[PDB]
Amino acid sequence: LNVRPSAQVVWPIVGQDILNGDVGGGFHGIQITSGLFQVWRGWGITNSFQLYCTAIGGLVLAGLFLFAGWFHYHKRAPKLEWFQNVESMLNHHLQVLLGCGSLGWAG
Amino acid sequence: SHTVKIYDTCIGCTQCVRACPTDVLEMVPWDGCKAAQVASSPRTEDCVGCKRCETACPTDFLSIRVYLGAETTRSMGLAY
Amino acid sequence: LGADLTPCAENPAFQALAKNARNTTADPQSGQKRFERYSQALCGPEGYPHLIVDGRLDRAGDFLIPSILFLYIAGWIGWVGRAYLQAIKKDSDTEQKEIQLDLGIALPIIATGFAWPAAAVKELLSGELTAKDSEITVSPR
Amino acid sequence: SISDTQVYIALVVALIPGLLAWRLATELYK
Amino acid sequence: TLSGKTPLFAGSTGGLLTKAVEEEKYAITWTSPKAQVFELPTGGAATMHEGENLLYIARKEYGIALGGQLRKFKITNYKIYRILPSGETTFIHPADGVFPEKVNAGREKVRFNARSIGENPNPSQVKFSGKATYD
Amino acid sequence: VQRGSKVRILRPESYWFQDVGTVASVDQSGIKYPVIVRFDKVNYAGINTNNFAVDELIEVE
Amino acid sequence: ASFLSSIFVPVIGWVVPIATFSFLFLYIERE
Amino acid sequence: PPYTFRTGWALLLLAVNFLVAAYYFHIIQ
Amino acid sequence: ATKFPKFSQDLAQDPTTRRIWYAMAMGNDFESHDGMTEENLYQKIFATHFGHLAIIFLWASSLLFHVAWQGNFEQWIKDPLHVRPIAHAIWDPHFGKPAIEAFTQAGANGPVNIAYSGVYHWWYTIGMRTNTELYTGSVFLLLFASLFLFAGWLHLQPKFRPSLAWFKSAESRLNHHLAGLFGVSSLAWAGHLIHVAIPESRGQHVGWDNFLSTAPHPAGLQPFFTGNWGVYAQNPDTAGHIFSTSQGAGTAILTFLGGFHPQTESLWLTDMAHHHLAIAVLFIVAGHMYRTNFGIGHSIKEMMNAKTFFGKPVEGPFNMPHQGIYDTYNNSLHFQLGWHLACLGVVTSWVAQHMYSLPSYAFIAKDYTTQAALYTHHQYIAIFLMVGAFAHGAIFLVRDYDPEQNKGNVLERVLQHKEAIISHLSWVSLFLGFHTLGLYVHNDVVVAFGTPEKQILIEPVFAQFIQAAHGKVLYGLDTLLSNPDSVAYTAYPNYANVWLPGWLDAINSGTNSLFLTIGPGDFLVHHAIALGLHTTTLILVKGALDARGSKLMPDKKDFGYAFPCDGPGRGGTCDISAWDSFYLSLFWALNTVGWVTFYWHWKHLGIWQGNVAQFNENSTYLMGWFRDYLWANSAQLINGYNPYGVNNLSVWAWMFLFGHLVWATGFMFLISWRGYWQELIETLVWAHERTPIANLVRWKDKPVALSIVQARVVGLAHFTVGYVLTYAAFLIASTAGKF
Ligand code: CLA
Ligand code: CLA
Ligand code: CLA
Ligand code: CLA
Ligand code: CLA
Ligand SMILES: CC1=C(/C=C/C(C)=C/C=C/C(C)=C/C=C/C=C(C)/C=C/C=C(C)/C=C/C2=C(C)CCCC2(C)C)C(C)(C)CCC1
Ligand SMILES: CC1=C(/C=C/C(C)=C/C=C/C(C)=C/C=C/C=C(C)/C=C/C=C(C)/C=C/C2=C(C)CCCC2(C)C)C(C)(C)CCC1
Ligand SMILES: CC1=C(/C=C/C(C)=C/C=C/C(C)=C\C=C\C=C(C)\C=C\C=C(C)\C=C\C2=C(C)CCCC2(C)C)C(C)(C)CCC1
Repeated sequence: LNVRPSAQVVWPIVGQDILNGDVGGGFHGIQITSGLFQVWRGWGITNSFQLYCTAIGGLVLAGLFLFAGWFHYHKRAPKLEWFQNVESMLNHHLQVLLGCGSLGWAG
Repeated sequence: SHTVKIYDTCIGCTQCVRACPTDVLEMVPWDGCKAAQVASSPRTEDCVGCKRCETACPTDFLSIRVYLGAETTRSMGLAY
Repeated sequence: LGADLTPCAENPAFQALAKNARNTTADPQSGQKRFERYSQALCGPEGYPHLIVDGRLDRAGDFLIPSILFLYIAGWIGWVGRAYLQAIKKDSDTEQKEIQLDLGIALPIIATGFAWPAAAVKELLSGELTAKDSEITVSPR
Repeated sequence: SISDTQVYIALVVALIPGLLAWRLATELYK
Repeated sequence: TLSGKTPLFAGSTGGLLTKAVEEEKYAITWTSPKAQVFELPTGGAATMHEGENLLYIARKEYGIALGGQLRKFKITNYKIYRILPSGETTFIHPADGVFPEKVNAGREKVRFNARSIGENPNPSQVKFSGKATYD
Repeated sequence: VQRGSKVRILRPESYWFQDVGTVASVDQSGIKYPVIVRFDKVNYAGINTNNFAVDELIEVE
Repeated sequence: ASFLSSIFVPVIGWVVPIATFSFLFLYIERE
Repeated sequence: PPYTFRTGWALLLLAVNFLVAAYYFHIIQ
Repeated sequence: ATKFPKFSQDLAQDPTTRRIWYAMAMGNDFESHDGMTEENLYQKIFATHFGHLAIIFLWASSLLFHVAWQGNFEQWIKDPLHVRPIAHAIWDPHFGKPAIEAFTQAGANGPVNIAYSGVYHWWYTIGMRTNTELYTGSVFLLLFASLFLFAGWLHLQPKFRPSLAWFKSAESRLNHHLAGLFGVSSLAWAGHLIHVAIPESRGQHVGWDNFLSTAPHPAGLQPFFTGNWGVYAQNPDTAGHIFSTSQGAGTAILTFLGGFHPQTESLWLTDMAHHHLAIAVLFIVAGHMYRTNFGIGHSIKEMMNAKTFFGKPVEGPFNMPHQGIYDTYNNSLHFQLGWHLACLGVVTSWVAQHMYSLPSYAFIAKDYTTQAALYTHHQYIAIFLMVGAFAHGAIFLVRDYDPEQNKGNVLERVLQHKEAIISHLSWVSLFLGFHTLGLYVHNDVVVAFGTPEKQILIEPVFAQFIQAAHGKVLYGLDTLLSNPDSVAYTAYPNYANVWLPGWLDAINSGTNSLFLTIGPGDFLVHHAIALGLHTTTLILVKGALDARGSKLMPDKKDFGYAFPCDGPGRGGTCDISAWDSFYLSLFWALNTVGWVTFYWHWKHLGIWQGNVAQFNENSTYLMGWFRDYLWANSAQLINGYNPYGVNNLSVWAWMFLFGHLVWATGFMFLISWRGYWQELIETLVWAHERTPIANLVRWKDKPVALSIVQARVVGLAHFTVGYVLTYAAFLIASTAGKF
């Protein structure tokens, strides 16, 4: 209720450190309005270590996504037949992406 | 109607005639260029003034020019 | 010079501002060091340094010295830029060398750009700086 | 202020350039 | 004089307005080898008949546009007619039966200037005269 | 002027007016603009060739 | 004399526009 | 040309410029 | 084939609504009319000019009549510093009782508009003291308008139509206009000031009844003929003088005091009398220069064509070939109109810059809204005249300019290096723009970061030197008139600086707008104004010098002044016509007058509130302008009406929003272009034809979207009207609200 969410600290240069305002919790930074703190509280994250793990996990997933894109273009590119399975895609995207994602998240 | 004048710099490429969306232009015999044909504008009453013919013309400066004049139903491109 | 200008070290408005001087950088004395430096400038009634740009030698630091330093760096950039353009024009694929820099050609030019004033005078007094008006494309009159 | 009479004179006097403005306008149209 | 059956699915709100009745109307005739789908000048997928097709059109540009599309169907026998409210049908494209991009003997130069465009007079020279600078 | 001769343009409405072009060919006939001149830089239409009369050219090379 | 405002302002507002637009309309459509 | 006329007039204007600057710098009063 | 327009068979045969629009746009372009000859062009133009003069005199009559009838002039005379001048009565049926109460002001019985034109001040200064005098002025001006209307009609009649030779008789008109229209008008006014205004200023009633009996001076014209002229400067009005009363009054008719009348804070009438007398003599002399019908006089054609400087051969005047310039000027009305718009535009700015700093009208310096209105008004007019000058200069080049007749002259040479002129204008614009915006943004960021001592504040030392050279001792420079030792100050030989005591008192008092103290805020904004002037010039000059052609369109002269484009070929040619430079320039002209009037207004608001500090400290960063000028001074304006009620600023509050609406409406015509609208109107035409009862009625003129050029005209108009009304509202409401 009292502390103001802030996750961007400015470097002290050409007087721009003024932007690091008193946001509460003995911390100086730009107050964030993206609602990330309310998201992470909803996720049940209670420490900085859990965020570090999640951040690293993300960088590994971003790496995997880069590889996938290189792999699925340069190395193993699906034929037009594959792409035009709209019934299979809808089945997998409704059941796994949305359905199992929502079941997983309910978990 | 608009006025479409052809100039002696024409090389008879036929690109203006092909470009024209209302068949204003046609190729006529000529001795002036190697192609032995020049653009003509017999049907300027049908000219809408789009200047597609000028965009088509490969000569520097242009060998065809459209001078936008008195606007009529045909020149304004009206279906009403 | 004029319009209630005093030395900043005499202006009460300046000293008032200096006592509450904000630290520009991480250095906690950066706020005080700023007003210590600006004390030698002329301050208006509100106690802000006013710069005098009339070529007064006792105010040479205000505009005259910055001017010389800018003209030397800007002239370097322009000369190096001009040099490279003239260098690539003697090659075949000149347009490709504009969007894709020939560092082999560019870096030596950049290095020798320190001596641009000598090169600019030499080229001005050789008729090699400009082209003839008759040999430059123009519009019909 | 000015009298009601003076206002009525001004209006009647203003018919003169009114008439001549009409005559000039018609002549300029030719 | 205009023979040919109206293509199937020729109906749309992009067709003839009151101009077609009051001022002028255009027709485009063509012989198709086979019944095939084509995009109408003003939207809608119409069907050509095998044989003579007649399509009424508001503007000559519709005819020339459709003509261009018929060329992509390997059809070059299309004829555009202007029709007046008195029922005076006039064959207007191709004017002399040969397409204008092809050279045909008998055609005279119209609006030809025996000079480069740079050699036109100044507007000051033809000031208060009837003639223009491109005459 | 002949094939390969560098020429400056004198046509005032030419994009390349007072610019140097290379003569690509000279049509040996009675046509008014026989000399085909190519240019390094393209005009606003993006073409780099144009026909000129011999009187519109000055051989520089 | 103030009463003249009650005559002139409506005339300049309605009578003059109607008369002017009526005439100009009939003039621009005259064949 | 050697540009004697235009340089002469440019110098005269630049002389006036310097004369007004001499008043500005209190060299002439 | 309809009759209208009578002057164009092309437009008359247009079956669309474009016929009506293009007729309006081309009605006054007499050169473009069908079967127009040069003689008929001049004769129609001359007759029309009588029509325009008449309109000006009917407008002038309206101001007098409405103030005489509905104003509070006689009440305002008695207390000019506290009474509000009334413009006219409000008769609006749409007003509620609260609005009627709100506009019942300045001791009026009904709702009235306060006048901000300064006519009361002007009329009071020049000796008018009664509504009867104002009335007599109005009825005279009706008859004077009437005389010009008749002259206009008469000079169209067969026998009285002047010949073309008569219109081309330049030297005779220059003699008559310099000596007569300027010189005698000036002398006649000097007469008015001496015979009427100055007596009235000294409490002496002088009118048509008694002006022949009452001598302007006790001496009574005897010293004038004997040459003892100094008698007319003896016994000036004292510093104690109370205007329109004998208390502290003098007998002098031609003084030379300098500075201001201390009560009225305006120029001495006896100075203004001697000015107009001196000016008159100089103009009468000047209008004896050109030969007419008596052998004596200069031939301007000979002067232009002269090639010999006392034996020594020269290229022409100042060794510059001016041959054919006389004919160029005399034969092209667009050359003249352009040239005369430039001169009038300069003089209009001149007036604006001088009327605020050197007020001539009693007590107008203290009517802050009127001063603000009058400066903004004339600076806006100046800006239009200046854009017109270049517009008609481009029209001359594209329609009238003969290269063969101007062979080798100054005009041909300017066109020969037009690329060099336009490229250097581009540089000055960019150079000013980058660094001025740079310094503002620098200042705006260092102030934002709580370090306003890091601002780049440049003293305008060269302008301050000029103020000091005019004897403003504030800066402590001690040069020319600020140095009592200087030959300038003393006038070493003659010692006839009799202007100087009064002048130095005026310039060294901080209670007037005579050479206002300037600082870093004044430096940055003068450099913004320079940027403005150079960039407007760049657009207009480029427009003028490329009017006949360019690389992109070499034959542009064949297409005329105004045309939409040359189509999307050659990369695209939108806004390529000379007209499209006029269109683009007016945005910059308006932007520039914006900066000029904002600056004028915010500096003066500080001076008027005795808070120059506000401008001096906040004008160096653009948040200061945004907050302390726009935001701060919008407060009262936007509360003109609210849920709680209305006040007298409700009309300005409504006009303020009206301006914002008309401006924004302009963006539609400027952003969305024709093809979108023509396709939309096609569906509306379809819908009308297909609607079962509506299709009963039919248009005579085919509905079409506005033309490409028309859209730029309509767009630019909405934009301009929006610009003017928005600022007029804000300028007046914000000043009248505070004062
Ligand atoms: C394009 C740029 C963009 C950016 C910069 C953002 C930024 C943000 N989004 Mg938004 N969002 C966007 C587009 C964008 N969004 C689009 C196109 C959608 C429609 C799908 C959303 C839907 C959305 C939701 C529902 C939520 C956000 C939230 C947020 C905020 C927190 C980020 C976070 O870590 O929460 C991560 C997000 C969650 C924990 C919620 C995810 C739940 C959704 C329903 C999952 C859907 C995934 C699915 C595969 C995609 C839809 C497919 C379907 C249409 C077939 C942040 C301000 C959150 C917020 O406002 O925090 C306070 C939030 O709850 N966004
Ligand atoms: C070598 C590069 C170079 C040089 C020597 C010049 C020189 C000039 N320019 Mg040009 N200009 C350039 C690049 C250059 N320009 C580029 C890239 C643009 C596109 C933005 C322009 C756009 C431009 C305009 C619109 C105008 C000028 C004008 C001028 C003249 C006046 C000075 C000025 O206004 O600076 C203007 C400077 C800029 C607009 C920014 C320049 C951008 C960078 C810093 C230059 C490029 C450096 C290059 C990348 C270095 C590579 C070198 C390496 C390969 C070795 C002067 C002849 C003016 C003129 O005509 O005066 C008569 C004028 O109005 N210039
Ligand atoms: C420029 C001058 C002008 C004048 C003098 C008026 C006057 C009036 N308008 Mg306004 N009005 C105008 C311009 C003008 N309008 C414009 C440009 C707009 C568009 C922005 C409007 C939009 C507007 C609206 C929306 C309304 C008014 C209304 C009114 C009336 C309100 C007074 C009332 O409450 O009594 C009551 C008065 C009456 C009920 C009417 C009295 C008799 C009428 C005026 C004429 C009788 C017939 C006449 C003899 C002959 C034919 C009419 C005409 C050819 C003269 C008043 C007559 C209100 C009104 O009452 O409308 C009728 C109303 O609702 N006006
Ligand atoms: C000083 C005298 C003066 C004279 C005698 C002329 C004369 C001429 N001008 Mg020039 N001109 C002038 C000053 C002058 N101008 C100025 C100051 C400018 C800068 C704006 C111009 C810019 C200019 C351009 C760009 C053009 C001309 C053109 C012309 C010619 C045709 C005008 C015409 O027919 O338009 C008819 C009249 C109109 C279209 C008037 C409508 C515009 C007004 C201002 C709308 C105002 C909006 C509205 C009424 C306000 C509403 C209020 C709100 C509260 C609701 C004519 C020879 C044209 C030409 O081709 O020259 C040969 C041309 O293209 N003039
Ligand atoms: C805020 C509005 C705005 C601004 C900033 C400009 C700016 C300019 N106009 Mg434009 N103009 C405008 C509105 C504006 N105009 C409008 C409404 C119209 C009516 C259509 C025009 C019509 C117009 C015409 C007809 C002409 C101009 C010209 C100019 C240039 C004048 C040169 C100069 O003095 O400045 C110097 C340059 C600037 C102030 C540009 C901004 C500099 C930026 C901020 C620096 C950016 C660097 C930064 C690191 C980049 C960050 C971005 C990031 C994504 C990398 C200048 C670039 C003229 C011109 O080109 O002359 C050479 C010209 O002839 N304007
Ligand atoms: C946040 C984040 C993250 C993380 C995440 C996570 C961690 C996730 C997970 C997830 C998960 C963890 C999920 C899962 C899920 C699961 C599911 C979905 C399941 C299902 C199941 C079922 C379906 C079942 C069935 C059955 C059987 C088997 C038998 C009996 C019967 C029944 C039917 C019951 C990352 C790092 C990436 C980074 C970024 C952010
Ligand atoms: C300060 C002073 C002084 C001086 C002053 C002076 C010397 C002034 C100047 C001024 C000036 C010097 C001005 C200017 C102006 C200008 C302008 C403003 C211009 C404009 C123009 C135009 C607009 C043009 C047009 C055209 C064109 C564009 C093209 C062709 C045609 C024509 C030509 C028409 C004295 C010593 C007395 C005293 C003290 C103070
Ligand atoms: C002293 C002073 C001042 C004044 C100044 C002035 C007034 C100046 C002038 C100046 C001037 C009046 C100049 C002009 C010039 C001209 C020209 C004509 C130029 C040209 C140039 C060039 C040609 C260059 C080139 C280059 C280079 C060198 C390098 C880079 C590249 C380039 C190529 C760009 C002031 C107050 C501000 C400040 C203080 C001191």
